[PDB]
Order: sequence, then structure tokens, then C-alpha cells
Amino acid sequence: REAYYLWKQYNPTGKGIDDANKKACCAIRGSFYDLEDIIKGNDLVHDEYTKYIDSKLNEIFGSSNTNDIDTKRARTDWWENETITNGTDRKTIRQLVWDAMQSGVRYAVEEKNENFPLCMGVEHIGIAKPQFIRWLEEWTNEFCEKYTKYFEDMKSKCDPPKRADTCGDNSNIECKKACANYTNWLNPKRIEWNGMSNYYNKIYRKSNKESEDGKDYSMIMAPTVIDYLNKRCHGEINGNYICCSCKNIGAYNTTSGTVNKKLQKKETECEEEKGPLDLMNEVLNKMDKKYSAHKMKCTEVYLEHVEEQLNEIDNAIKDYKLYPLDR
Amino acid sequence: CGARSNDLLIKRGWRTSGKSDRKKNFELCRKCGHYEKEVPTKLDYVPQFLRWLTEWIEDFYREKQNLIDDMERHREECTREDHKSKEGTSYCSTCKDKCKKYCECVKKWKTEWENQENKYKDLYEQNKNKTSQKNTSRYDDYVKDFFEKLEANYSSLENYIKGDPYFAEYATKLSFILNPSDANNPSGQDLLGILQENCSDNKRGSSSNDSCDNKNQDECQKKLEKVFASLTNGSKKKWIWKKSSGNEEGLQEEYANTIGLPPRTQSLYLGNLPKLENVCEDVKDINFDTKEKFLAGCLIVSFHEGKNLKKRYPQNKNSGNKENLCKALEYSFADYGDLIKGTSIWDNEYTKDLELNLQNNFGKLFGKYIKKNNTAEQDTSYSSLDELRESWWNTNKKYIWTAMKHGAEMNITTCNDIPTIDLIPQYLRFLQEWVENFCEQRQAKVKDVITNCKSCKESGNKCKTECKTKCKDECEKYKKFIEACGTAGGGIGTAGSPWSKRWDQIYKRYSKHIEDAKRNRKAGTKNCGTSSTTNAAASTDENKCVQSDIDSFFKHLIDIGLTTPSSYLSNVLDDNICGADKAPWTTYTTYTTTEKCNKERDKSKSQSSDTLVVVNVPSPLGNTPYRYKYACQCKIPTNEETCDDRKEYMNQWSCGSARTMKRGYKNDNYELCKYNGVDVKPTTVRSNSSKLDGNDVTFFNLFEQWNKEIQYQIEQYMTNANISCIDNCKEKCKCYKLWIEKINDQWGKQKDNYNKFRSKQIYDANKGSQNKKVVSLSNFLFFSCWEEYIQKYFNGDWSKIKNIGSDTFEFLIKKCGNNSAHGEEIFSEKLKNAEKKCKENESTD
Amino acid sequence: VRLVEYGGRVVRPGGSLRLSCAAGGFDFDDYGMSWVRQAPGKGLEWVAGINWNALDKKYADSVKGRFTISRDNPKSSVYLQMTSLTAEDTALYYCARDLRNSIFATGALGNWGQGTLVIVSSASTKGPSVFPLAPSSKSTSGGTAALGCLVKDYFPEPVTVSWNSGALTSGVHTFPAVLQSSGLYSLSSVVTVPSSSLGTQTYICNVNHKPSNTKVDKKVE
Amino acid sequence: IQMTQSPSSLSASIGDRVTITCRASQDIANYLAWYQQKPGTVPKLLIYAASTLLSGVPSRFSGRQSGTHFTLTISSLQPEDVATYYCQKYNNAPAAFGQGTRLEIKRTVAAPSVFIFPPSDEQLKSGTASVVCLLNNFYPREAKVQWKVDNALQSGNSQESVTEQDSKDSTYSLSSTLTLSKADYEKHKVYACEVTHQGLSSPVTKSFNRGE
Repeated sequence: REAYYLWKQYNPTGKGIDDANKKACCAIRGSFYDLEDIIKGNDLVHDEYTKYIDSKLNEIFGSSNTNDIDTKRARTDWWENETITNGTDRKTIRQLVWDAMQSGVRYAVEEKNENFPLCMGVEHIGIAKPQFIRWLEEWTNEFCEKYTKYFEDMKSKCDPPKRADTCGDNSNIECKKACANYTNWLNPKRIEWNGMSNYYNKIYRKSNKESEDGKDYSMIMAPTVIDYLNKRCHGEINGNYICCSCKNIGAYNTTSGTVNKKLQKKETECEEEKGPLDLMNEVLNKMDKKYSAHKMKCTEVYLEHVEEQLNEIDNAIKDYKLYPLDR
Repeated sequence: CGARSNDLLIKRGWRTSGKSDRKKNFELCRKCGHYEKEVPTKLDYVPQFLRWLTEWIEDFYREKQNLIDDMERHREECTREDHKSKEGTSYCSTCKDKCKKYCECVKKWKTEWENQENKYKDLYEQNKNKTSQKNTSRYDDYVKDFFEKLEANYSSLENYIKGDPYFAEYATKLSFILNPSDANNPSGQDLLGILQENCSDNKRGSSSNDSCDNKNQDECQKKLEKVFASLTNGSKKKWIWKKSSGNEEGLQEEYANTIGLPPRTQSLYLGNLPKLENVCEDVKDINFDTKEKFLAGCLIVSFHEGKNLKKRYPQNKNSGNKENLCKALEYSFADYGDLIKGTSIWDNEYTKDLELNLQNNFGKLFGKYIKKNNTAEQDTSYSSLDELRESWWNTNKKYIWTAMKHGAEMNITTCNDIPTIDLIPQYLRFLQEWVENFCEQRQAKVKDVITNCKSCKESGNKCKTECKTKCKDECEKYKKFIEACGTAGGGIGTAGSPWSKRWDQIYKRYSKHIEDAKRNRKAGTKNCGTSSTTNAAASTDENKCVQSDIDSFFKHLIDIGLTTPSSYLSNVLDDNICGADKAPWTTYTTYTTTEKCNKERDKSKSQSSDTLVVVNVPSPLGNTPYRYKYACQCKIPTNEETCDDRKEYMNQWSCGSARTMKRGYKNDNYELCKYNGVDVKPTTVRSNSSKLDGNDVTFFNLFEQWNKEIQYQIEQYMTNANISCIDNCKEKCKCYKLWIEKINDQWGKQKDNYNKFRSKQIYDANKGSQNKKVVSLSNFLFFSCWEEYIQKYFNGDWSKIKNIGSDTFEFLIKKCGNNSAHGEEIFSEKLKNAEKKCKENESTD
Repeated sequence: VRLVEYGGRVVRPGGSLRLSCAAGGFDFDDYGMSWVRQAPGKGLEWVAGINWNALDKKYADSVKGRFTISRDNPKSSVYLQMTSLTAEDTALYYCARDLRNSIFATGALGNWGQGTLVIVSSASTKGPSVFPLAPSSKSTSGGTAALGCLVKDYFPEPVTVSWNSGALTSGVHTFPAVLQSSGLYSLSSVVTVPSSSLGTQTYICNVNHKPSNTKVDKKVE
Repeated sequence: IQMTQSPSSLSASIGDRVTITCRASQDIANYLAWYQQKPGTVPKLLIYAASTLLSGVPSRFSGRQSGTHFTLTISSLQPEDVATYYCQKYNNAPAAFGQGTRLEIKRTVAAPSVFIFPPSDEQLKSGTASVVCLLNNFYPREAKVQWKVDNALQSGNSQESVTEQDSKDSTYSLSSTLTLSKADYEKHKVYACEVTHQGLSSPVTKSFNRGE
């Protein structure tokens, strides 16, 4: 049912036979991997639900003489290894769960009278990158899609449209809307990116025995989070193993590689950039070229918004408190 | 790709040569075309009718003349000595009669010479095929020349015709010539036990215990009855990390440039033999016809290897001790095991010919058994030859080991067995040996740094003549050992590249094995605890038994941790070989200095960040002995720079910063707040005129970003307090109360920047007053906190259309103050509440 | 560089007790910790060990299941929870650090704490009882007699005993405590003096049982 | 995993070479550390990795290893090296310490000044027996004490206490406390302590009568 509702979230929002389908399939892969980690006890979230679920799963798969390592091993090989016997083929618990995911997607597609996507047709699902890395890729993909969305909005709306900005799509009051969306969406993303990069820098190339938490990150060798995401977001999203793409992000509208160091002095340190994804720092600090074209009027209209919205807040505190002053 | 590495690809296989005689070129001489990755065969552009002039002809030749050459298995089945009572049934009535008939029958082999070779060579039926009505059709366009050159016209050209096809291998004994001159020198079923050998790939925790499965086959052994010893009479020095052994030493194609081949391994005796029949100079002919005969040769070669190791380590690499020679002997023993099992990961001139001859030996002798290509039983013949060789080595290894010890000396009083190191993959053995070398050299290079460069008699003291004479020169010796490329100070080990580069290659390979070995299909028994787990086979006979192949070993080696060479190496290394500085392989020191001097990442000392402050992050392969970052290169760290390793208060902001930095400035135009890791563009081309200045907008953005981030940060380190509550002789003298006293300094800078920004609105709001444009700190911070609420508790800030929460207001005014133009305190109080620890004061209890 | 333990206490048999160990200038985040106990007048014995990230906790075979070890790095402490304590676990418990940061629980213990007594018994902190030991003309051996007092049944935490307010130092052989069958400690504090000096000066032995705040100052003939 | 350390009471004199052995049952190849503990203090780690002398330790110590035999060697025994040495191994699981070897100063043989301190009248009022035999300034440490209640053997009713080797003279003092009830106290007449010491030609009897 999670797969069903997740497909219902992604696919009908935009009818791109691939883009919507591929995004939904990547989201379902992520949700399935998170379910796997909840079962295996590797999940990073102990919320109101998963905390008690984790404790009682430890009870179910535990015993008197079973330590934490033994219990985690028991959960892991109950999930991964075929700990179910059926009159059908040798289905492991992982396979049954993935088949349930597929069934939910089929229900949703039947309801929409669409065609079952070729992705989600894969019978076997590859290894799960460590939960933090999967979430990092999700963060990057979401950031980049929303970045293209918001920046194209501000491009065609606030900073001069193809129609003489003074006579553009803005009366200088709805351009404020686009710049407000961009600046307001950008600000928290900068703190989130700082936190995730600081965690990556202490987590990469760590085994189980070295990582602060018990899970291993040996598979991720890359000096910086930007280099890792450069290797990862390099391609075009398909549904398997590449759940993120980054086009024209940061400053310029080309792909890898616009200026290679192969012709001057090896090598080119990206690798590969998908926009010199170092620009992630520049774009989050509003120093990229793309925003620098828009920097002036975005800031000035932001100040106008601050001024008027503050003339409103000052009279609303006194409004509903009504004890100090007017309104 | 189906073929395994030992499968000896293209078997066109004369001794480093063939029918188109060549020298050492590549692994067409003589294996592994799949890894060769080009197409090395042209039997396919051999036209399909010439490949029927092969398929009729040369396929006949090989497989069916082999039916009378090697599937004429031998005439050794006379069975004369022993009398037989009962047989149960008779099936071989036609076997031997049609076997001798099988070269005398006019109806199966004279009806395979002058009837079927009437289609092969004596073509009476389809005579030198002329024209086909019930015969072959050719597509002459590319095969027409063959008609003239072989069938029914002129047939004279170079070896371009004959010699490369297998022509005379079938008892061609023309003797029409006599030679009187003498060009001669002086004249001249099976048993199958299975075990649980306890490998100790460790000495430390090792969550689970290792146990590999090996197959003893006592019928493949000498007979019994140990020690016996007397016979005799039977210099590289550069880890060759190179590769693809073009034809010289090096590593297989799949480990190329990846782990480095020890000089000991490339110098071991067996690997320096293109034969086992060459084991003795005196004897110059085949010697191995029985299992014991084959074994005695291995005994000889192992004994001579022991002799060599004695001649080399005691006392030329040994100091009169035994541990060094013992370790070298263990490693050589394991390398012998891999070299005869065929699973070695390296090559030279003699390997890939030794392996061929070894396959022929383990072939004939012992061959019979192997046959259960499809099998059905497990005591049973060894399925494939490779497993038979593995079983031969798993037995019979006792004798080789004792031979090795005899070859050294030990044998009673200096030996006091069978080390299980031969059950560890050659990759990991090479890694361990290379690291032990590096640690030996590092220990040498670190002894003197410790003696000299501890500040005066400890790493921390008065800097008074830190370099008592030049202890910085000792630190520089250590730097040139770590960073240089083997010529400017670098030691033995790496071959022309820095230790950092070689370690990176090792890590890449190790993780390649980890991912492959459990994203696999077939592997050995697990105890599930790790990452890349999806493969079909995780097998065993008894409880907890790994399948003894590389993937199974990397399955048990993972799954107890040890997913990285750092952790594996910390688990297996002895104790303290890394040097007097207690530098663990698991900690990661990120060092950063003048670009590695000899082989360069795109510069030496001026192109980039890595050029002068080189960012690389290995384990303590670092360019300082793990604690002397400051003991070397004098005076001890300041309290401020002990934050950079305490690292609870990191480095992002500078001029206005929770993050320990600044860039200035001190004037009107224009003190600014800088973010570390990104550069502000001082270009005023971003802007226009008579509005907010060119530098004013970039300031305002940097300042509002600073505001938001540092408020979040001070709340993280104050309410959470990074732990509650609250928060040296504590952590709150250094690294705390150290940035709190920074925030005040640089909120003052930011307060100076913003009162002076309202004074740049004595440069800009004197143009634009009174909108006041831009509003003062009080009002702007008020707006900032109110936005902070409206954004993420009010479903997006743009919901500011309706502002009333109608009872949140009391909390909101308590947090945010009343009557804006009063919002200086919304931050100052957070600094006057950047207190209650510094304050500190007392404290209460 | 500075480890102190808390929780040393007298507990009923079969009870529970939680020891704690702090840390000083020591970076108590990537060093393994260990707990080592020493019974009175016996040899040290490893008890527990915990990794740097607390993912690896090892216990001595005897104290297993009954002992739990844990870290708290932000508080910079390491705790040992003890349950089902027997009369044999009475020991001085030290907390120690590896001298090498590593990924293992057990290692060479470089820095040790002062330790805490964890005396386990069913006693009642009863005060001492002083008994004199009269000499004799027989004890005048080689011109030298001996005078002493024995402290009996003074559990817990053995006592300081002096002679003549610490005036006498030579010959004072105060024997170590001993746990007799009743569960109460006892000792003697004899001292050898010239037999000629017998009856000439006065001898008083002074006992100070801090746990019971008992001060007994007995003159001996 | 055990760690058999021997000898347990090695004696020596200043200037001698002292060797301590710490045989390990299993293979620990060199994960062994040596600890020195003086009376009434925390242990001090001298050697780790079985040979690597810890910084600040006097260089007269050394540690070497042969297979699973680890030996700590003090080349020149000094009066500040009189302590117990422990040889704790720390390879993997139980990290167990050794039994503990206690060095002592070796001096000339002496003889205990035996005493037969009898119970006191107010101790009788208390109701138990506090018969105490005292052995003073004797050496070597080995000495046996026996109790004869009217020349009858006693066992399980006496207790033993020993002082540590006294610093000024390297002599030992021993105290034997014999405890009896009132009933079996006045049930007998003569109480004797028998001292069996290597420095005594014959066992020495010290007795008294309750009426004496």
C-alpha cells in the first residue's frame, strides 16, 4: 500500500511517461530500502513509531543469551535469506516485499488505466547504499529539481523575461513572488547541505569497525561529498542505480565537460561535475553566475517585502494581543 | 568471460611462442584472452569453409586423431597381473576388439581413412572437392583462392599456406634422408575427506571465528611416515606494482597496477622455473610418472626455496633472530600453494609456462580421478582439474612445509605445524607484506623524529630551540619519506608513486573485492552483518564453513567488519610495527601541504589548493608522526588552533563567524563577512547605480545568511548546548567560550557592518529615507525571527497572508520581543544568554 | 590524564551497584575503556572492556550477565552496572584507558583511576572493640618485650591505629586486616619495646574507626 | 584464556638480574603488557607490545618474547623496583592479567622472636578467645604456625596475618590469632603456639596455662 500511495503521489503530477514513472520508481526503491533498514535495525530514525517497532523487533528476534550483534544478525538473515518456505519458488522475504511493492504499483496503474512501467519490472533489486548515502542522493535530486523549477520561475518572471522586464511578466509585485520563493527555499537548504557534507566528511571510507555507527561505508570512496555526488548524479535518471540528475545547476548551461584539464594538466577534479558542482557552495551562498544575473532586483524587492510585511507585523502583534496598542 | 583465469586461454601454446614464432609479447603468450580484451584469434576470419577446411580437416585432426592419440587413452589396460572372479556384466567385449579394430577396421577407421578421409585428405569420394552437387558450398568471393591453392591447382606459397595449421602431429615418420655427420655433444574410486581448518586471519577480536573447508584425498599423497632429509645441488628488490606483466614481471590483468608484487615473491625459486622437470640440473628428462615422483619434485623445489630464504634473511635481512625468516617462510609457503593451485595473481617469464606444464603433470598423474564433469557424488572424482589441484595442495602441504623448514634449518630445536596463511587470498597476503615493509621503514624514520623532535624532552614544552640543532630536518626526512616518489627520499615499496597513491589503489581494489564478493552469486557461509549482501550461494558442509574461494573469504572477512583495508590491517598487523608514535590504521589524518614533490597532481607548489596545502586523507600514512603536527615545525598549538582537531566548532564563517576566522576589514568601504570555502565576488558589475550599492547587496546577503546560520548555530550549542546542560578542566574554556568570545567580536563586526550599513544608507537611505531602506538591525532581526516562524510552522512563509495564530503570540513576543525597533536584543540577549556557562558562573548547586 | 570513579559503597549480597568513571584532558571519544578489579591483597583481574563507540563490549567469564558496561561520550563517562553481587566481588575497582586510540575493547591500560572500594557483605557498620594484650616476664625475651592491642569486629573500611598518639614508631607492626567468619574485620597492632622499659613509661594505643566515627584510646599495662 | 606467571615470590638483592616469565596458553603473538604495582598504589604500565618500553620507564627494564614465553628482565634491581609485576595480555577476548610475581629483598636468614600473648580478662568478659602468637622480624617469608590446646592439634580455628617486607630491615612479621568459645576455652588448661621456621634448628614451643 505504501508503493500504491507513493505512485499516486508522483505519477499523476506530470504525465511524462518516463520522467514521472522513473521518479516514482526511484522513490519506491528508496522506500523499500528504508523498509529493509527498519527490519534490519539499521534505520536512523527513532520516531514515535519506529522506536517501539525497533525495540519489539529486537524482542521478537532476540533471546536470553543473544547479544545485540546476534540479534541484528538474526533480523538481517531473516529478511535477506530465504527464511520463508512456500509451495511456490524459493522467495526470500526481501523478494516477497518487493513483489508486494510491484503489486501496489500495478493497482495504481490499473486505476489510472496507464501501462505498467518497465522499471518496477526488475525482479531483483540491487544492494542498498547506506541509509545516509541514499538520503543524500535523495536530497540532491530533490534540491536540483526544485532548483531548476524555482530558478526558471524567477528567470521567466522576475529578472527580465523575453519581453522587456519593465513590460515583462511582472508588475514588480509578482516578480516579488518568484524571488521570495527562490530565496526562501534556498536558505534552509544551505544549512542542510552543510550538515550533510560535515557528516559525509566523517563517514566516508569507514568500515563497520571504524564508523561512529555500526554500519559500513566502504563502498563510498570520494574525497568530498561534491565529488561523490559528481560521480552519482552524472547520468540521466532511469529508475535503477541512478536516482538523481543535475543539469545546468549553479552557473552555466552545459554538461561534462565544458572545460577539461586534460588539455592543460591532468586531471579534471569533478568527477564529473554536472555543473561544477562545487557550485553547490556558490549556489547556496548566492554567488553563482545564474543568480548573480538576478542578484540586484531580487535583493531590492526582498527589502521592500521586509519593509511592508514589517509594517504589517508591528500592527498585528498589537492587533491580537490588543493589550499593548492599536488594531 | 565464462572461462576462469586459470583456464589457460588461447591454448595455442608453444613455450612463449607458437606456429607463428614470437617472443614475449602479451598474454596471448599464454593465457586469459577475456582479460586481454582484444580478439587475439584469427581462426575465425579463417573462412568458414577454410574453417571447414579446418572443421572437416583440422577438427578431425585434433579431436578425432586425438580419439586415436589421447582418447586412445593408452594401451596400459592389459590387466594381466591380477585374476578376476566375477564381473557382473560384460560391456567391454566390443571396447578393446573395436579399439584394435579402431585402426584396422575397413568399416570404421579405414572407413575413416580411405572412406571418411575421402572427405578429409585422400579424397577418393569427393576427390579434392571440385564441384558440389551433394557436397560443400563455399561463398567463393572470399574463399575462392583456396580452391586453386589447395584443391585442384597450383599450391606453392609461403608458410602463408601451411605450418600455422596443425599439420604433422599424427605419426608422420618420413625417413628418406640419412645424416652421417654427428651434431651431438657427449651422448645423453578415490577417497575424499573434508575438514574445518581454523584459519587465524587475525590476532584480535575477530567477531566470528574462521573455518575454511579443504579436501584431503589421501590417495593423492606419498604414502605415510614423516621426516627424512638429505640432498643438495639443485636479485630483484622492487615491489613491481606495475602490471599486465606485458611479458616481464607484474600482476595479472585484473589486479594490474593495484597491489604490488613483493621482491621475495618474484624471487621465489619455483616461480623461476619453466618446468618441474628442470628442478635438477643433473637430470635432463621427464621424471614424474607417479604421485610420489611428482611429490618429490615439489619437495626438492621447496627445500631449495628454504635454502634461498636462509641465505637471504639470516643474516642479511635478519639480525640473528628468527621471526623475520619465519614470516618470510610462511609467505613463501603460501605463494607456493597459490602457484601450484594455479590461483596466483602475478606473472613472469616462467609462470604461464610453469602453469601449462603443471597442468600437464597434474593432468596425466591424478587425472583419471577428475571426470565427474557432471558429477553426482562428492567422493566422487574431483569435478574440475582446478579443484583436484586444490585438494592435492590441501593434502601434501605438510610435506612441502617440512621441506621448507629443512631448507631453512630449523627442524627440531629452532622449530620447537602448517601455518594457515596459505588459506588467505594472495591479494591480502601481498597487502599485508607490503604494509609490513612500509611499517618497518616508517618505524626507522620515526625513531629519530621521536628522539629529536619532541619539543625538548616531550612533544610539549618550551619552543626554546625546538630544533636542538635542526630537528625540523628530521621532520623533513619523514616528509620526504612519505610524500616523495622513491627518488627524493622515498623508500622501498611503492614504485615511483607516493604511498598515498598506492594506498588509494589498494583501497580501490579491496572495496572492489568486497562489492564483487557479495553482490556475487556463489560464495561461502556468512554471519550476516554487512553491506553489499545479495548472492545465491553461501554454502557449507557443517556449521559455519566458508567455501575456501576468494569471494567466500571476502564474505567471512566482511560480515565481521573489516570492510576496508584499514580495519583489516589493524586486525592482522602484529602490534607496534608502525613506529614509536602510536599511529593506528583506523584513524584518518587529513594532511595538507606542498604538492607531492616528484609525481604531481597537476602541479608542484603553485596551481591550486593541493599544490601548496595538499588535501589528502589516508590513515597515518600522514606526513607527520600522528601527533607532531605541532611538535614538528615549532611552537605547540595555540588554544585557538586546538579547535581544528577538537572539531566541535568547525570552520564555515569568517568575518562574523561561529567558525574561527576573519578577513577584516577596517574602513568604511567595505568591511565584509566572508564564508570559508567560497569566495565573495568583489565585482560591483553584479549591480547597478543609485540604488543599493554594488558591494551593499552582496553584504546584505552575506549578512542575512550569517544571521540565520549563526542563530541556528548558537541555539544548537546553547539550548542543546551540544549536550545538556550546560553544556579546560571542562570543554568550556577551549573550543567554547572561545567562539562565544568570537561571536561577540564579530557580531560587533556585523553590528559595525550594519550600523555602518545604515551609514552606507547614509550613503543609500539619504537617497532613500524614510523607508530607511535598509531597516536597522532591530527591525530586520524582528522580521527574520517572524519569518523563521511563518516559514516552517505556518506551512510555508508565503502563508503570511493571514498572520494570526491567535495564541502563539505570547510565545512569539517572549522569544522575539515586542514593538520592533527593539530587535537588537533578540540577538544581544541570545548573547547575554550565550551564558549560564560563561557566565559561567558559580554554578548553582 | 585524569580518571576518577564514583559509586564505591557497601551493598547487600545479591544487590546492585553502578560505578562511574570520568575523564580529564583525555579526549574520551576514541579510546577504549576497561574496568579492572583487585580483591584485597590479591592479584588484579580484568572485569569489563568497552570499545570507543560502544559497539564492542567484552566481559570476564566470571562477571558475565551480572555486569554491564556502557559509555556516554558527551558526558565523558563510562559506567559499570553490577547486579547479583556475591560476597566474592568485594574489590577495589579501577577504571583504565587504553593508551592507544583504536577500535578494540581490550588493550594496554595506560592510565588508571584511583579506584573505589566495592565491599560486599551483610554486615552493619559496627564499631570497633579494642582488647589489650598484656605482656609477661616470659615475654621479656632478650631484654625485649612486646605490647599490643587487637581491634576486633570493626567492619567496614579498616582503621588507623597509632601508639601513644604516634609517639612510638620503631617496632610498631600493625598487621593487615582480616575478614573472619562473622563478616567483621579484625587486626592487631603489636609493638616491640625493650623489656627494661616495661612498667617505666606508659603505652596507649589509639584507634580511629572513621566509618563509625569511633575513637578509642586504650592504656595497656 | 589463562596466563601462567611464575615464579610467584621471586627473591633477589639490589644489583642482581631479575627475570619473570608469563607463559601464555594460546597465541597472543605480542599483545602483552607488563604492569608494576607497589603496595597501596595504582598499577603502572612499564612495557607494551611485549618489548616496547613505555616512555619515562627506567631503561633498566626490558621485555622479550619467545613464542608464547614472555620474559621481563630487570638488569640492575633497585630498591624502588620492589613491587609486583603482572603481565596482562590484551589480544582479544578476556584480556586477563597474570598471577602476579612479587619481588622481595633477599637478606640473611633470621629467627622469629616468638610470643604467646594470652587473652585478656575483659576479652573473656566479651566471651570469645583471643589467643595470639606473634612472629617478629623473621626471614625468609615462609614460616609455619601450629596451635596446641593442651598439646592437641588445632585447625580451622586460627587465622594468619603477615606484614609486608619491612623497608628498613627486609624482615617479616606474622600474627596468628586463635579464636575459641568460652566453653572450650575453660575446657582446657595449656595453650601453646609451635613455630616452624627454616631459620630455627627445631620447632619452638611457646605455651602458657590459663591460671598463669
